[PDB]
Amino acid sequence: HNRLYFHSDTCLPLRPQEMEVDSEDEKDPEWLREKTITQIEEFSDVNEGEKEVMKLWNLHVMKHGFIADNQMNHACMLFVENYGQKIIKKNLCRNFMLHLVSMHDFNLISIMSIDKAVTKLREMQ
Amino acid sequence: KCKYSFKCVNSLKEDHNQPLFGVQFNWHSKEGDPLVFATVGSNRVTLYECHSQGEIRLLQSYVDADADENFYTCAWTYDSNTSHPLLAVAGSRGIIRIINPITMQCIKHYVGHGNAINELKFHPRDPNLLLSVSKDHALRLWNIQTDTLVAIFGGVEGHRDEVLSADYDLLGEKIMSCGMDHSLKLWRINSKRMMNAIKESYDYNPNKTNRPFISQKIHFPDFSTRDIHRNYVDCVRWLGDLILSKSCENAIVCWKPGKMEDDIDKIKPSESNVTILGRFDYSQCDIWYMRFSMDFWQKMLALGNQVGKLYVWDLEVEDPHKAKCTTLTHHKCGAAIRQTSFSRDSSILIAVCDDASIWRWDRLR
Amino acid sequence: LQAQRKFAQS
Amino acid sequence: KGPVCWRKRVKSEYMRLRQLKRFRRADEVKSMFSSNRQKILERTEILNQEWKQRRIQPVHILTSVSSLRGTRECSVTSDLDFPTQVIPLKTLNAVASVPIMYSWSPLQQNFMVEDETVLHNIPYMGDEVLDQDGTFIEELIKNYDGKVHGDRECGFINDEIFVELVNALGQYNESRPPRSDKIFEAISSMFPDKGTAEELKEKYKELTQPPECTPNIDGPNAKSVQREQSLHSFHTLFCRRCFKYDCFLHPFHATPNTYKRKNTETALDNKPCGPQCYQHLEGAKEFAAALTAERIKTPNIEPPENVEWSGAEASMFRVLIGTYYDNFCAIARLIGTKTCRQVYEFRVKESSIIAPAHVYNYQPCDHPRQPCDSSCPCVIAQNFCEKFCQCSSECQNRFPGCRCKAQCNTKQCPCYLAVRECDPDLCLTCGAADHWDSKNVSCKNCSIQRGSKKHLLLAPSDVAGWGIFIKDPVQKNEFISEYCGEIISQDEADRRGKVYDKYMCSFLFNLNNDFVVDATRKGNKIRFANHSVNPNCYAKVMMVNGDHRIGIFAKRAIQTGEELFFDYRY
Ligand SMILES: COC1=CC(C)=NC(=O)C1CNC(=O)c1c(C)n([C@H](C)C2CCN(CC(C)(F)F)CC2)c2ccccc12
Ligand SMILES: [Zn+2]
Ligand SMILES: [Zn+2]
Ligand SMILES: [Zn+2]
Ligand SMILES: [Zn+2]
Ligand SMILES: [Zn+2]
Ligand SMILES: [Zn+2]
Ligand SMILES: [Zn+2]
Ligand SMILES: [Zn+2]
Repeated sequence: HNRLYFHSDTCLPLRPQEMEVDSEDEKDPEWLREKTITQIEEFSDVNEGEKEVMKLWNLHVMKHGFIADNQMNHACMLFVENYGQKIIKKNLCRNFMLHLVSMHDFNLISIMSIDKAVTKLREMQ
Repeated sequence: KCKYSFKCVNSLKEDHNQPLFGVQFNWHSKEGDPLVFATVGSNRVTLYECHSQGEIRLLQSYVDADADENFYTCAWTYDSNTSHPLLAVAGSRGIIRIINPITMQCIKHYVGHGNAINELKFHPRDPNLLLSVSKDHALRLWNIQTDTLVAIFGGVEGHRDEVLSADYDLLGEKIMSCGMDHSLKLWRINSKRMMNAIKESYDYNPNKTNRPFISQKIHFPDFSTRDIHRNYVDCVRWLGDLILSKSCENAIVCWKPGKMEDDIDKIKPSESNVTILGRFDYSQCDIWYMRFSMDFWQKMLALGNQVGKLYVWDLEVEDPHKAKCTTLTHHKCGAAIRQTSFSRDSSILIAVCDDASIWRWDRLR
Repeated sequence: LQAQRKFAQS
Repeated sequence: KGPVCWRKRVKSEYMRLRQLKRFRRADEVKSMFSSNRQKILERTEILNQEWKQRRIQPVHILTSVSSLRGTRECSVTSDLDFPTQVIPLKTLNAVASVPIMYSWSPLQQNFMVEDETVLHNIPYMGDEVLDQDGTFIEELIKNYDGKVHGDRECGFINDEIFVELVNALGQYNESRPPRSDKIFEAISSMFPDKGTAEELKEKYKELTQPPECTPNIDGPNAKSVQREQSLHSFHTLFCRRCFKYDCFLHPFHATPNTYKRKNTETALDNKPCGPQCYQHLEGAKEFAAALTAERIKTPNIEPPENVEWSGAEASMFRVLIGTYYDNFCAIARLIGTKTCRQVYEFRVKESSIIAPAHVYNYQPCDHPRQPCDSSCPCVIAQNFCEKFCQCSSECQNRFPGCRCKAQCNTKQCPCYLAVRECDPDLCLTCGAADHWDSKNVSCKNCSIQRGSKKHLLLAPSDVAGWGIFIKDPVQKNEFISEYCGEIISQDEADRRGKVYDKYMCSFLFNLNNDFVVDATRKGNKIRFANHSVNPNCYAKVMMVNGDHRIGIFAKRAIQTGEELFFDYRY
């Protein structure tokens, strides 16, 4: 056509066959995930514990990109349909409930979701 | 007293008059062949062969057809198929050229870097693993067999201004790098992520797949510190598991990550401690871009200062140092001595200066 | 106190 | 006590400590060096052994075929009196250079970044410049109070060495403080790049190592702990606005009536449990609802069953009775290890046991009983109260939604007209609330929140350095992308600004009075949109869900492959 395009991430040139750009649905910046993970661990005074449940959550909403309060019920649902496998594994089912209560306190979830989410977590056990 | 004694057996000068920023002995040459070295300066790279005794034969030289280019550093490797040597040169244009001095042609070029390359390095164990550090704030690890960029060591906890030096450790398990932000940074390459990224880079072929190779962008180092040095850190080397690094505080400092006891591979990124073991005091090296080197066996440590004086320390000296360096001047060596390079056998020592001059110092019989 | 130059100086 | 007295005393202690530390270590280091030398020997040996197996045919020189009187040559003169050597000079040919760029991390939404009170780095430009005007190097340092890492008198400092300097300075001093307030001044003034004094005191606090941790509820040392301590970690650290713990966007914490809920709803009758319920002898529902009706103001004949409560369970009850309010059918079901009956008895036992005893950036308000009046932060800031405010449902200062039928890209929409994107909880009618994964939608005033940008392509600029090119063609006023970056205080912008002023290009774009966006260190692709006075784009800052977010739209219909520019007004 032609103009020599390049990759934004590595200033190496874009071969004609690669554009076709982009089939990927952008994005989550990789690093943002590691930053949280490390920035949570760094908390002197938070539980071991509470730290890992937060980490799992923060990753969940980063993956999914939740904008609105009305989403959060659906987001509490999805959190167990995906990460609820690895919650049981770590013995965090009680901190997860503590999270549900916090989320309920912030006014984001109906009380009808706290029982319905802990139902789906114990139904897979 | 001191060790080890040398005598200036020759000196010579290139025709351009611009500074020789980089000088490198070819350590890849099989024993009982002639000891070779290369120099970079102006827009050129020159190759010289030592001969017994004093005589330095001029072998080859190469000029970048772009007038403006200016090579800053070179590093030797080999083609493990055809058994050729391969010199790598890089400079101000941010472009790495690969010369093959048996075909006498630039067989490869990589043009991904944003700004200049201040140092090039090759993996001790892998003759295809080139590591370019830069003024663009990222280090770049390349697989020169596959024309692939493996890894870019910069971003969030990457460097904040120019990256001026880096060294692979003796086994090729980790990079310790440094630069203008005052900061030394430690980047492992034995981890699953990197070792995988290395493997898949070999398997990458551009006629086999419409995708590009997915170059791991590493944003985080395995350690960092700014408490050692107080201005730009210009040269850093791995003495086994300790760090030799110089800023312009009139010393090369021998330090380690963590506390006295803490082992290097058991250090965690968050580690906030370092420990100063010793300092190799020199005088009158106030400018930056003043490198040292050591010999293959790491028994001697040589820094050429800015007033033409070469300082050589012994690394079989237990305790500081403190005392005492073997200082060697000449009455026609004035200019700043950018970089020293021992021959493989520690017989010869080369040095190169700002005034295009090259100084050959050989050892006791 | 001071800032670093690559070249000295004459 | 003297101001310079403390410094001299800090100086001579430091000087002493460094010496007596050096001689102790000097013993250990010799061992470490010997040990390290042992590691060298091995690893060098391994490479050397590898070197034997290589045969590298090195050192070949070539004169022939004879010089055709076309090539230039390279001479090298000798102080040995061996004649000057001459070689023709090999031309390493054509390579296109890439434009200059500095490395930067990619972002999707912006990133709050703390101010840095000392510039850790002095920018090398100055050799070709030859220190002119050297005034710039002074005035650059003045913005940082004259503080650069590492500008001191003192030659070194480390953490293990630092804590001993505070402890040897507390020993030195009658006593005790027990940790002084005066001395942190003296050890900062000696170390500008480590100060202020405040920062060193907090650094000393992190270093000397755990209350108020509540330990693991899922764990072996789970204590019986009150509701607010069991949840202290979550309330204090959760972000209401973006839904993360320790978010990268919003630095102010909970408010704290954000994490108090309206107590209703509903308090409804629901029986049986069933069947082993809290029943049915006077005191079941009666004394339950009574105890909380006795607890709000400002039976039980059967002997209570015998079960034992672990530290987890007791906390978990307490945390549930807060949010479930006497619904022991629910609580028992939730606690899972007790029954409706036993919860009620433990409540009863617990009721009887004693306790021991110009535009501004939006930041929600929360004055619980009293209205959003001329003393409300928001109305002082001349900003609406948002959903995140903890005022009345019907505060008069809250932005309402839009009722729009559809697109809402004209002045008739109240959101568009306020320079706001819709609110996906309020704008229920246009479809800023509608199906999510389907990220293109009927309302076309939600694109920033949704990150729904056009495909942009990177190549060198047809004016200078780098520029950015839109793949897919787009119409007038249509959304191209958000300009993303770091978020920083007008101060920290003024420090970085001054340094970018010398490089004759800045990537700062002014967000509001309190904040600037800095795409320099980290940003996203649209940052490569160049400055052209006659541009093909414009840059509208908008208000989106409390965050002010930049919006880059077209100013004109644009053909495929066109290079994007916008005027930089600031
Ligand atoms: C912003 O990206 C670009 C857009 C356009 C239109 N043309 C371009 O060349 C680029 C790429 N430029 C850069 O990344 C540069 C960037 C990001 N800057 C800013 C001023 C950097 C320059 C280096 N300093 C170093 C520091 C940390 F300040 F010490 C940090 C700020 C440059 C200054 C001069 C030349 C190039 C840049
Ligand atoms: Zn937030
Ligand atoms: Zn019941
Ligand atoms: Zn209000
Ligand atoms: Zn209010
Ligand atoms: Zn308000
Ligand atoms: Zn509307
Ligand atoms: Zn609306
Ligand atoms: Zn709308």
